[PDB]
Amino acid sequence: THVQGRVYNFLERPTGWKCFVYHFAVFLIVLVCLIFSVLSTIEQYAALATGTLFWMEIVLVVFFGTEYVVRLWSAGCRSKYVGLWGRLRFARKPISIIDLIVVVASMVVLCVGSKATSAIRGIRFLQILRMLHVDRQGGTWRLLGSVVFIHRQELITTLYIGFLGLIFSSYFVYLAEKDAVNESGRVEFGSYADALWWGVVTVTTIGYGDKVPQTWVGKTIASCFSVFAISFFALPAGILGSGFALKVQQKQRQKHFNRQIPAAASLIQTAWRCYAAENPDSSTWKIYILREHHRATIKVIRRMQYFVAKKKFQQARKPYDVRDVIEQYSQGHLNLMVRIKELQRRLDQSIG
Amino acid sequence: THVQGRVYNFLERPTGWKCFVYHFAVFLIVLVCLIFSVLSTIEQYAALATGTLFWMEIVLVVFFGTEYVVRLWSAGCRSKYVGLWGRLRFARKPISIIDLIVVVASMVVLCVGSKATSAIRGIRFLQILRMLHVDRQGGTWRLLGSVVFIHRQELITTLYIGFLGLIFSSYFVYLAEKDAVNESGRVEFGSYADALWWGVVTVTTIGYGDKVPQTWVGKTIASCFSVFAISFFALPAGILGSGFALKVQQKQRQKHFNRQIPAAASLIQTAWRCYAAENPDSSTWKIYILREHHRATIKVIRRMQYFVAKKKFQQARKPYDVRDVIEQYSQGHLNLMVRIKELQRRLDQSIG
Amino acid sequence: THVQGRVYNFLERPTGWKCFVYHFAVFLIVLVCLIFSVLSTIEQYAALATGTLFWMEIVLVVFFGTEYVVRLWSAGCRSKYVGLWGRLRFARKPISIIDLIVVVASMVVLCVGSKATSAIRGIRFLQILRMLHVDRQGGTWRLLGSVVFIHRQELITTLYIGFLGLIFSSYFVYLAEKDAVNESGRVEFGSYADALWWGVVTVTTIGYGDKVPQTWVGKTIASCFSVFAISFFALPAGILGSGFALKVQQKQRQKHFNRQIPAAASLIQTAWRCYAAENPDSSTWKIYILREHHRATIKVIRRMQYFVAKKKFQQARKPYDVRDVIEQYSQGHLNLMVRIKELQRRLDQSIG
Amino acid sequence: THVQGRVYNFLERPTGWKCFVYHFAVFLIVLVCLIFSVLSTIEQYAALATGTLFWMEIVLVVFFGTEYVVRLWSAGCRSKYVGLWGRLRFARKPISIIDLIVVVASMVVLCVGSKATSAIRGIRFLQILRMLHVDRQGGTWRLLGSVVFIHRQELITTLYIGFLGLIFSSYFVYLAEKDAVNESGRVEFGSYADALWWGVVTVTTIGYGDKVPQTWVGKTIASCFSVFAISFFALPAGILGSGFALKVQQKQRQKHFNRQIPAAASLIQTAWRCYAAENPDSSTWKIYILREHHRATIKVIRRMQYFVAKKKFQQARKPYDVRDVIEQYSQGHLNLMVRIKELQRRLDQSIG
Amino acid sequence: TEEQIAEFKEAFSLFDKDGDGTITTKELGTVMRSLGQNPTEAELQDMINEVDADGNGTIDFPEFLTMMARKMKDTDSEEEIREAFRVFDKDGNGYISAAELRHVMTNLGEKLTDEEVDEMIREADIDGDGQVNYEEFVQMMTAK
Amino acid sequence: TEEQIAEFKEAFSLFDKDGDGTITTKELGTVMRSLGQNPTEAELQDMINEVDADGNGTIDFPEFLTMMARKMKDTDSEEEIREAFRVFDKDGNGYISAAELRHVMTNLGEKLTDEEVDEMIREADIDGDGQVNYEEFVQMMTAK
Amino acid sequence: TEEQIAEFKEAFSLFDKDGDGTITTKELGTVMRSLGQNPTEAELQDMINEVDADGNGTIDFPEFLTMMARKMKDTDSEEEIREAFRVFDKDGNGYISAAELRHVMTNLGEKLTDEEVDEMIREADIDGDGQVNYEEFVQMMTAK
Amino acid sequence: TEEQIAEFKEAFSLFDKDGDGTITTKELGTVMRSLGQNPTEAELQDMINEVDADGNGTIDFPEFLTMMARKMKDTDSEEEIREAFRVFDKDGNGYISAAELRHVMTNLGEKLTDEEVDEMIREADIDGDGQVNYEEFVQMMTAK
Ligand SMILES: [Ca+2]
Ligand SMILES: [Ca+2]
Ligand SMILES: [Ca+2]
Ligand SMILES: [Ca+2]
Ligand SMILES: [Ca+2]
Ligand SMILES: [Ca+2]
Ligand SMILES: [Ca+2]
Ligand SMILES: [Ca+2]
Repeated sequence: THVQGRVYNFLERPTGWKCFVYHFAVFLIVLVCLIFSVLSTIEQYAALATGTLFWMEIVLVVFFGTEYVVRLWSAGCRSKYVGLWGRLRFARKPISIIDLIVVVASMVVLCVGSKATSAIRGIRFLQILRMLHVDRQGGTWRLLGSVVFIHRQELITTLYIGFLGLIFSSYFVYLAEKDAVNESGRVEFGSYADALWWGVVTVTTIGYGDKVPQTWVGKTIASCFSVFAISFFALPAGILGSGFALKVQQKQRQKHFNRQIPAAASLIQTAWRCYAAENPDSSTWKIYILREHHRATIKVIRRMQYFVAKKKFQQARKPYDVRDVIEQYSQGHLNLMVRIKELQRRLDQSIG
Repeated sequence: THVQGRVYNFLERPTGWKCFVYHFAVFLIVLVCLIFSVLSTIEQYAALATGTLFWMEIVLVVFFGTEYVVRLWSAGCRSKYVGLWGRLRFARKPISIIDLIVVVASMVVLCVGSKATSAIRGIRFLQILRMLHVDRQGGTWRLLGSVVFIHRQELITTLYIGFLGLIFSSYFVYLAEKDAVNESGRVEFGSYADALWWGVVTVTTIGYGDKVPQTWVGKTIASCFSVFAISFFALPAGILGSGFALKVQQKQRQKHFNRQIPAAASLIQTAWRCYAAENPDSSTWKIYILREHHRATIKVIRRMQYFVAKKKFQQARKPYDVRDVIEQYSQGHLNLMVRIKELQRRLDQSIG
Repeated sequence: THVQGRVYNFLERPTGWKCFVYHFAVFLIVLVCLIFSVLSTIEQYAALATGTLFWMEIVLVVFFGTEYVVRLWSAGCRSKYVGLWGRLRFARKPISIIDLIVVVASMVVLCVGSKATSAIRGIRFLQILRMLHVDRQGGTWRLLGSVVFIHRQELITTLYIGFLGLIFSSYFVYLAEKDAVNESGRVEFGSYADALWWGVVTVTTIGYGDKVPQTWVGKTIASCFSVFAISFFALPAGILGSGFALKVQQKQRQKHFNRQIPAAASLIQTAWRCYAAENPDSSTWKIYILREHHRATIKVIRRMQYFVAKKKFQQARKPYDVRDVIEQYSQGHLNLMVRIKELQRRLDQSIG
Repeated sequence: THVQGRVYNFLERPTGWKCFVYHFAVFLIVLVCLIFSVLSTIEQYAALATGTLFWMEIVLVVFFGTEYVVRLWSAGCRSKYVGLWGRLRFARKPISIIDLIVVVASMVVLCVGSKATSAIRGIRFLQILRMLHVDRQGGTWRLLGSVVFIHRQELITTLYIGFLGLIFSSYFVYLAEKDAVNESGRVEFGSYADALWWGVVTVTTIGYGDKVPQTWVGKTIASCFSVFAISFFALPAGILGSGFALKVQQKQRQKHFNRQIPAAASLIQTAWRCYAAENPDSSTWKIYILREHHRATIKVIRRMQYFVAKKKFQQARKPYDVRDVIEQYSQGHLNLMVRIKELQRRLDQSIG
Repeated sequence: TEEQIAEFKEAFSLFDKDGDGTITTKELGTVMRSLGQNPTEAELQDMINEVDADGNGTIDFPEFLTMMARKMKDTDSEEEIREAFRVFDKDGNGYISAAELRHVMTNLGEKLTDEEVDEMIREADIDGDGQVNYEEFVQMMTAK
Repeated sequence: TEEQIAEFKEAFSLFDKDGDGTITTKELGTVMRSLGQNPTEAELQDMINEVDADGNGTIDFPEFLTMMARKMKDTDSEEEIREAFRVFDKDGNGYISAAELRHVMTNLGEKLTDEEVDEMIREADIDGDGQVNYEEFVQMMTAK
Repeated sequence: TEEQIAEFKEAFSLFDKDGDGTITTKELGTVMRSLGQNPTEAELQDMINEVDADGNGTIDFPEFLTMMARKMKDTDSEEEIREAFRVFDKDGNGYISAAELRHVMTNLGEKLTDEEVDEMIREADIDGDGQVNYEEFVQMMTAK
Repeated sequence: TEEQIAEFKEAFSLFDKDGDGTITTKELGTVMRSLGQNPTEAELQDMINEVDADGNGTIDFPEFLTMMARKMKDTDSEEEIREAFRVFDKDGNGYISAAELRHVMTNLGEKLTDEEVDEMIREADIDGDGQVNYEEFVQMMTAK
């Protein structure tokens, strides 16, 4: 039972300095395969590529097929993937779909191309997808999707504004110069589509230099538009950057992992209690020591306790904030005032 | 009375998954109309566009006219737009002005062009404004205007600095090379306006490559200016980005919506009380239980209470900050010290 | 005495909506003068410019000379500029130096050019400096200089790194291709200076397209360098942007202006007291009611009080921070514990 | 013993205004040497450079050799570099390796080139490394490496995403146009490598303009890719910028340097105590006043005290945070409640 | 306004029974309890510290006049009071349930009584269940 | 549901022995100690302030019904309770040691007793040392 | 300076009546009340904790000398004290109303008395209502 | 290590005089005062809450063993203790004044005594005034 867990932590959850090297080696192998896919197009180094890349594709199909058949077992180690339908639920994960696709399709193409043809025409693209075969847990995509999902409103606003400005400025430009001939004998803004091409080239601060306005009106429009709008299509870079920076700033204000054990234990306890009460023949009633008109009050106290425990738990996972202090002080001052009141009552009892 | 509210929440305040689809469909229709406005300029696909876009303009005029006549009624649901003058106050909203303009003007142009002419020359621009017909409540523009209004000083500073540097560097360049011939037979910086063109092209990091200095002095000036000033005209992107990021950071530190109900109720109560006191025959005086020299002190206590309630309310809408804690602690310690003092006085009374 | 203050608040400290318009008008006049300085270079609209700009220069010299002679009086309103040497200390301020320079130099050039010559050759640059004549108090430059002075270390680091990378990559490029001919008959990287030109053009993401490497080694070096280093020379934009954003975030956490009056009054009082004690015949000794061996302890208590008051004041100007809370709580708990201890002592006295 | 410390603070730890000037002079000398290395390539100013730079290299070898021999002594001032093996451990520091390399190699090349040859071919690169001879303590590299090490995850994510998008879009482009001829007679995307060149030129917003797609499919792909991905390869600029800004924001919330002396003294004291206890014949046992069954409890109390002191110290170096307040309040309220409980017990004793 | 200043001076004299040129929390609590209100020791400070612009903790005659003279009938006050209704509004259509209004007004915050509420409603537009346009309220209570 | 509302009204009446239309911390502490629980003065407020959505500090009948009717068997509750197991899991393989479970459940937080724990284990899948798949627990306790 | 160090040592001896090599808040409060000042228990700590650079809570002879020797007549002190006038200045023209000055000085912060204030004004430039150039004050009180 | 675990169990038994499987602040304060230390009520919690990794507030046998077994002789401990010397170093040349060391060690923090300090110095390198290389200290106290 240890073999499976070890191999799974080796293939799926990489940690240490004896598996990072293996993954880096696999990645470098994929990179070499890509590079040899590149040279297949060079007219000079053609005949060598079509053979070396073919043999590399063979060996890589073997390697990845074996690794996948294995990872369909290590993943069988876990408990949510156990069983036949379990492993089926593992091959449903996106990355597994991708891996199966790539492996089987490479096999098919290769065995169909045995006898520079459509074989390579397709392998040139198959060898590209394997670049996704490096990140297993998919932390990168998760992080990016989350940070984008938090800032959806601002990005929508920015893109809308930029696209609107692009449309309007491009049409105005096209209107200002649809007949002014280039320095050479070639009218440039013959259409509106070419104008939109120029606009998308400009607004992103690329400037290929193929389309440049001629009439001074067009130059004025271009100057104003470049001054105004480029600070929009290049803005999302600042939003996501600052978002990543702030979210990293959070990661240094996380509570000690030990500081959330009691909350979780209490949550589990109360959640079980709220279920064992539905069975009146249970033994949980032994905590209060037959009783007929007292069942409902207990049944509701259990629910209140479950809700407050869930709140205290979901609060013990977020970082330190001002709500923590502004609630803790109130709680402590409440306790202290209650103590003073009790002492006052006892002293008035004694004197009186 | 429910029909109007439902249709209004359907057209003006979109929520759910059964109206987002309708709005996305309208937007895609507008996009297809735009695309067919584009192909009207292509010399190849000309005769098809001038007909398909014409019929699409007809049907879209019908659709948007009907939708507007409806939205002038759903908006009649509300209470600040009710009545004739009310609905008039609704057609005054900017977006409504735009919508009426577009609809009626499309109708006019179309019915005037019946018998590739000025008709299309104008529709090519009319079909552009409808891109504004997607965002109803105008949240995007509100957000952007607010975040710009907070950072007005910094943006003014940056733009001023950048424009000054542009002017100076462009003039210095023009001075350094007004006679050096291009590699080809065409003097480039024949004027000062061309120099400013080059400057606006450079400072925004576009670089069309049409105007490039020749003399080494000009190259030195260009190097220094590009190194120094581009970090100014591309700076506002960072300011607004970080501002959006921080303002989003605020949205996760908002007090529970329930935590501001009592403040609002107290504000309303005290504000009414400060008005019912102006009527000495009112019944609000029954809260103190004829009285001649006591009216003024009450009339001023009411004002003090109104002001403090308004303060406590306007404070119950901003997010959690350090003022909250630094005031709450003072209040609680004040209460506690008062309690201790009362107990000390009572005990000195008892012993003495 | 009110005329001078009014005119000074009108010219130096603009506020409201009846002077912003005047300043905007002056700025637009300067802009029109600049624009007519531009058209002086256009070969088409030459003879008109050399006359209209000449007359505009005359009238603007008159206007600005009068305004300066006035502002040398309104500034005489204040107390740190009063008197002859005072006003002299006002004409020392940088902006005043600039204004005098521009005015007198325009006068000189104009009266020397009466009988398209060096006159205009110099006025073309004189009309540029007046763009600095818009911001009076110099808040923009102050803000920018401060925010740069806070982040000196990071900017120095970034510029050093970028310059080093530029040097190295440019030399490597020059080494990789010093003989590969262009597509046309013109060797490009004939020197090292041209290589540095290409490097400064690339690293700032401009890309004029005049110099592009040819040999694949150069293309590899260029790809790596563009991927790595451009995130350095374009980095300062992010630093200063986020700095401005954060500093604006501070401006919404400033203590109420009324919350620093008592601190200032106490500072002034104690600072005067520490001076009136140096005069033993003074009357400040009447606060303790001859005394020979008690002078020194008082003389030192005064110094301690002055220092603590200065600290409490300099703390009452910075925004709310965590030091405020972490000190206020300690102070309050100290007071409360002292009170409890006093009560305990009194009760032990009574019982005992 | 003061001479060595003074010279070391002069060469290694610069402070004041009488050594910054010396370092700036050395840097300007290195810059002049670089500039004269540049002009060695210009065909016009060739014969002058090969002599002036040669003599400057001689004098600079002398200067830097002497300065290094000295700095191998001033560094002998300190205590971790003292002795022969000590100084050897100083010449191991990277910057010292660089300095020795440069000096000795310049000497070798120069004395080998005495009788525009390989001599200059190598000196042209040797004079480049000395740009690293300006920053002694290496604070810049330390800062940059740290701030990058904090944000490793985000940068890895961004680079991976950008590289993947680059690969895919470049291949799609190459597929869309591998036969469309340029406006001139030269097929552009003859290969896949040229496509990757175009992709790396575009994605970094340079746009040399040498390779521009032709077929409308390629233009669509280019528009979408430029709109989407450039916000990734230009994103790291925002991350590191905001990180630097926030880290600078920290530098204004550091505890007073005096506020960490007692913590350090206590740490040192307890750490020594935990060592003198291992020697039962020591005198530290005199702090408890033979004892046989009491050794272990003390030996463990010492360890507990050492750990808590180390915690309190490592906490007295980080800036002010919310953990400080949320712990201080708990501690103070605990003390106060204990005091109230003691008073209650004593009063119940007295009354009872 | 002479008469206005003199009347506010009479009011200040009625507030400050003690002979002095200021007002402290003690005198204000005294005059409050003189009417039978039983306030706390924190709401008094909340009242005071929002009237003086010197942080002195006590009210001087000029600050008291600045406050009493502050026209509370403007656009900012109207906007704030209008915004504080929309918390009690479902669908934001500017219509509150008369019963919901009565409940939320009698039961929360500074509790009114039956007579006061019954008077506040009778002086507004009450069509049926709901239809209590609070625009009428905000306009009747912000007309000086 | 008529019967549901009437039963919750009977429960509310049993809670609020005092004649009123609300529930305060005093009545809740009374009914708690009536069973022999000996609670503190802070956990009572923690219970109360998490049930009322008005900040009023007291529970009204509508808020009490909103709470009691809140279906606590959904995906959010299931996810939270599942996440709170993985703190007690080494290697995250979804297997807890029966002995480790017994200890962490009996000794921490709200302490259960021997009988309750011995009942909770006997109603799950116990193969051997470990192999206590808590997925079975989360599915048996989140099936309504 | 020998005489300076010896005089400061005599002062330290006068402060620390207790036989020791330090000064605590108790001795300072004792010597304060010995003159009839009646200070609090927090301003004493505020005095102390701003003189010692060791966080020790007590003052040693070297820290006391570092403080007493600190030249408080420099550009930073002058700038701070000058800035603390502009709060009492309308129009920022560097002119304070003699009456406004008297009031703000007698009534706020550490309250002076009639004699001290009347002496402070008589030693400055008083032209008429206002015209009290506080530059003269800041220069007369920052000349060592 | 069997003998190690058994000796630590004997130590735990000596600590927990009460019959139980844990240690509370009461027992630790008792065993502390049993030696005549007179600790506070906060330093006890500071000791305890830094030894248990469960937030339970009490120490169990496994946590106590995890702590006692933690090798405090490593590179992190050596680095921290070395860094805590450079606060007492002028010019950072790694040389402390023997007199300055004696003073700062006897007078601050947990006060040592004459004998302990005189022993700590006699077991190091003392050349003359200063020259007390604290590298020798950090190496003699971090060699296990
Ligand atoms: Ca009074
Ligand atoms: Ca006051
Ligand atoms: Ca009740
Ligand atoms: Ca309620
Ligand atoms: Ca003493
Ligand atoms: Ca001290
Ligand atoms: Ca025990
Ligand atoms: Ca524990």
